[PDB]
Amino acid sequence: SWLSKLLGKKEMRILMVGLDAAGKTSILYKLKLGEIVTTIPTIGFNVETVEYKNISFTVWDVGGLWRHYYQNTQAIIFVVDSNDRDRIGEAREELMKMLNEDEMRNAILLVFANKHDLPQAMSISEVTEKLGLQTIKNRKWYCQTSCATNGDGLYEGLDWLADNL
Amino acid sequence: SWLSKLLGKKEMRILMVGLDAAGKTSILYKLKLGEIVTTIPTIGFNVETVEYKNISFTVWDVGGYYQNTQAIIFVVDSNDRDRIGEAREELMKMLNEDEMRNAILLVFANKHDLPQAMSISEVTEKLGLQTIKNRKWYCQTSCATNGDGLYEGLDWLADNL
Ligand SMILES: Nc1nc2c(ncn2[C@@H]2O[C@H](COP(=O)(O)OP(=O)(O)O)[C@@H](O)[C@H]2O)c(=O)[nH]1
Ligand SMILES: Nc1nc2c(ncn2[C@@H]2O[C@H](COP(=O)(O)OP(=O)(O)O)[C@@H](O)[C@H]2O)c(=O)[nH]1
Ligand SMILES: [Mg+2]
Ligand SMILES: [Mg+2]
Repeated sequence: SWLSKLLGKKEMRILMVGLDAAGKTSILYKLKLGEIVTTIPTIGFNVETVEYKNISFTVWDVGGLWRHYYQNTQAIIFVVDSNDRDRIGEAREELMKMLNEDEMRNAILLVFANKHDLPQAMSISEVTEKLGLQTIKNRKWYCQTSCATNGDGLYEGLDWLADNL
Repeated sequence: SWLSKLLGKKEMRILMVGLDAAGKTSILYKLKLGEIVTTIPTIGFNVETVEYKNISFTVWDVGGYYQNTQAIIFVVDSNDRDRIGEAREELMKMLNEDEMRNAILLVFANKHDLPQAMSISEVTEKLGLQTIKNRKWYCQTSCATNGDGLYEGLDWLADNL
């Protein structure tokens, strides 16, 4: 479904970021679009890439030069650990910084509220409020619950992304 | 060349482990042997792999694939005094595994560039390396940022297989 709408001749660049241990690597792997490749453009800055035909997913941790990899980004996936209540405030701050990058002003926002399987995970209502998504203007956004370990939610989120480019 | 020595017909499997943040991914990248590939064979277990001709490095974090292993590289953060005991415990666990009794051991005392780093004698001591019998081992200081020490360590590894 989403694969159909994303594939083509023109490069499709997706940025997936979030705090460490949000589940970003696990998501890449569960997509099955090919090998996860790690590069280190500078020491301490680990970048994971999955490239399949015209589609690129670029992943790194935030909250710990970036502007280079923002070129022609069409979507931001922001992954949050729904169970990490102590760092939701940090996640909000890093998301908002991403969102005032002019280079990516026309990128749509998909939020994965990940680790939905966990007994004290925040609800999608809670995650949406605490990330301040309602405050977003002039950008399409969606927040989608996910479990990156069984893959629940991932295709639903990507389907929305593909439909709204 | 440490590379030319490892090269040949016979498979050469190296296992590189250590605590998270020890410097293992940085070391792999510095080796320039090929793309680093991540797999997740089981939930929560991230494995990084570099394969070049007959040589494969397999990397994962311990703390917090043993068949035909010719060498174990253990990477320790020389500047992390609070966790070297945990590094010792995980190293000793691995060296007790039957499947790998025949593997030689290279220890990289990494992050040697940092001004407060433990000296090699102290790393050696706090890892209990001297207590290891019936295994060839070597401790080498390294800096993964600029490659200091890496070639020296790998050359010892290639020589002593
Ligand atoms: N329970 C649960 N654990 C998850 C989920 N997604 C990731 N994890 C675990 O959280 C840890 C961090 O995952 P990882 O993908 O490496 O996060 P990254 O640092 O953002 O790339 C790993 O142990 C994962 O197995 C999830 O949806 N549910
Ligand atoms: N100062 C210094 N920092 C290092 C060295 N090796 C790695 N690092 C840093 O330590 C952190 C963790 O290294 P990484 O390769 O990701 O460790 P891994 O978790 O064992 O794969 C990164 O911020 C690196 O920049 C080193 O030799 N010296
Ligand atoms: Mg990751
Ligand atoms: Mg690593």
